[PDB]
Amino acid sequence: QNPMRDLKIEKLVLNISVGESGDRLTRASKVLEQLSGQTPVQSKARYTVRTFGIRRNEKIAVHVTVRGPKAEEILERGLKVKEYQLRDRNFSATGNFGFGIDEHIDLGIKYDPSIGIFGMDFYVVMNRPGARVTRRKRCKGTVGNSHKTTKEDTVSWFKQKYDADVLD
Amino acid sequence: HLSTYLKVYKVGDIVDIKANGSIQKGMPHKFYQGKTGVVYNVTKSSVGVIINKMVGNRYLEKRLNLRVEHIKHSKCRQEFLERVKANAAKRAEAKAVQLKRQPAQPRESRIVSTEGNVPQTLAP
Amino acid sequence: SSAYSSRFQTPFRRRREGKTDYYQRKRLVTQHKAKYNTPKYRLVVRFTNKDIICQIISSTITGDVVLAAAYSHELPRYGITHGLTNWAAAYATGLLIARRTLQKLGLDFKVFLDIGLQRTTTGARVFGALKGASDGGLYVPHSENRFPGWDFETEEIDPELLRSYIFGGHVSQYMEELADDDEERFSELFKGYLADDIDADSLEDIYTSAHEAIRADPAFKPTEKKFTKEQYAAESKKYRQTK
Amino acid sequence: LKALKDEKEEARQAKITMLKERREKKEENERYERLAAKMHAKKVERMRRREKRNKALKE
RNA sequence: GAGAACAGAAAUCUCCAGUAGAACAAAGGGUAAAAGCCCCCUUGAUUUUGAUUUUUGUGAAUACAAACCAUGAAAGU
RNA sequence: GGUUGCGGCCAUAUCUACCAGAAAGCACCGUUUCCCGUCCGAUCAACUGUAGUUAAGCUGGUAAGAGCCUGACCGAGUAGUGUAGUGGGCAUACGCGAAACUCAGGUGCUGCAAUCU
Repeated sequence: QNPMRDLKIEKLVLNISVGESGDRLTRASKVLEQLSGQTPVQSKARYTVRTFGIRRNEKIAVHVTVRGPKAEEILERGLKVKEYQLRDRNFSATGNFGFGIDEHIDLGIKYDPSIGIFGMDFYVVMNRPGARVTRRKRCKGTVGNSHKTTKEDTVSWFKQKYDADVLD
Repeated sequence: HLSTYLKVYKVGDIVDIKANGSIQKGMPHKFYQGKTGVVYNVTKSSVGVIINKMVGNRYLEKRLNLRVEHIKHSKCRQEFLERVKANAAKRAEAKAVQLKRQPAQPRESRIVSTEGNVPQTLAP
Repeated sequence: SSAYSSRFQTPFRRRREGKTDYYQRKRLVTQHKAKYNTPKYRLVVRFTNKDIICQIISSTITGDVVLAAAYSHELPRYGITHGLTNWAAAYATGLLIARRTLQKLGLDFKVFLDIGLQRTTTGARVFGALKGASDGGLYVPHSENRFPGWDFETEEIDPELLRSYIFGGHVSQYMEELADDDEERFSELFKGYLADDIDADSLEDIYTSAHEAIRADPAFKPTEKKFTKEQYAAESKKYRQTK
Repeated sequence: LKALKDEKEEARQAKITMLKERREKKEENERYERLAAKMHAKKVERMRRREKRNKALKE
């Protein structure tokens, strides 16, 4: 029985990790900006590595978060690229799931060699009503075991809506 | 420990010094620890305390200021005041004694019975 | 594990629940203490869903004491059934508790506001209750900064705007806009208001209503308390477990 | 005499064996936990070795 | 720890555990809605009057009142 | 007796697993014009308690559970120790006197105000 113990989507984070910093980052900027409607966030490097070719504080990625109907709409238009076929993995233990796409032009947006091509990673966090207890300030607490999301519940919800497969 | 702040300290009261590690401010006096002194003046933030410190073979008088967090009320005079009040009551009853203290006296005569307690003899 | 549990140091119970902040509490309760007894009084405002709380507390090693306490459920008696948690309603509750305490002290004193955990934001209902109390006449220290309509771009304030907020102007203009733009959300969010058919001038007059009423009798007409103690106790013990 | 002393020492030996059994079950599962933790620690410090990571400075 | 295209042990993203094992000028005390990181505003690291401890010489720290000030809604600092 | 708010003492309260919770409240939850802040009304800010839920949180019981606390004619008058002797080659005499461990028992107590079938 599930009157309020459903499994709604909470949010989707779309991320673009670039090998270099500059107008390439600004272009990936622009891509996620146009896809979401809102302004994205530029993420810097934590530490220098010198084999990936970067340094501390270099602005080496850009990402964005989306909540609401927009999130699942973009999710479906992206999963069309993966044609509704994920793996047994790509589902976390705690009940979240994500994938990655090359050739972002495979959802609506055209080639436009003005800018080039980028790939991006979708990650999608799931929950139920009542997550506010671990997110508010006053009254903070944690959620019970029975109400915890899980890989099995998410995979069943996914073999349900979007009507997909597991592929191994 | 908030009960270490709702603690009135009037001039005259006696207090022990026991500074806790949890407050870096005003950690006083390395060997003024477990030592007792009465309070002479009080300000905000503050209490006065005087101690008789001995140097050579005379007791000189060191006055000091301390945060309230380190000081503590002394239970030094509890039995003294209890005995004084009981002495007033006993003096009133006499007016209507050995109110003084006395060490442990030799226990007096008595009788020990054998009803169900027969003595149990034994050996090494 | 065993070692981690043993080396664990638990905080205070009231902190383990997200209920108090001893950092702020000590700065509040701690006195000058050159002056000895001089009990320090603090007005405690709290917001739950469906209800507001305003109290005036002294604290002592007994743990604390409540000389005066009011809530928003009293305001139906004073002329408003609706919107108990809003800005104007908390303002009314603050004026109520202020006139109450001033009556009991017989003067018409100095009380320090407790914010709790709520964030300090321009246009907050805690500052609405502050203005209600200062209305009532208790001298609390404050600044005109955080009242609404404070133009963040400079150091000035418009009194007419927070006057409208006291009278319930934002809810009224939103009522008007949502009404002349739609009726789905209107019928959903204003069912009692819809059955009552109240006006903007209306609702301002009702708040004036209630203001004069609390100025008339702030003496805490208490609840009627049906089904006295033993009834409640036995019926609750029917459903209380026991070892 | 041989009758008496052997039931008394046998009861005491039963107590001894129960004590020993109990202590050894507890320390056995404790040892298993610590050993798995040790192996996990060794496996993670095996892959951390590939990272250059001068521990001193700030990187 | 689990999880996400190129991306691997370390590039960025998300979730769970995590009393401190991190940081605060290397096995130690103290600090977790902080004494830590980020953000907002400032530059009380300011003058005058006396008091205490370390110490007869000062300096150091300490509390204490009046002013000019900063800060926060405030208690207060 | 239940609950809410403010607290005191700060694990007998904490951790883990399961279960129950009529009513009351609390809480999730509904919405985003304004006050406000967010990459993102998720947090924070505001509005109506209306759409609806005890699923969660919270409260209480349960476990030859972990830990935490109390006690022991528990250890034990033991170890250790002050004093004396032309005592032996460490005991005796007058005296003081533990802790760990083990075992047993327990698993929050309370103040102020308000409120509830």
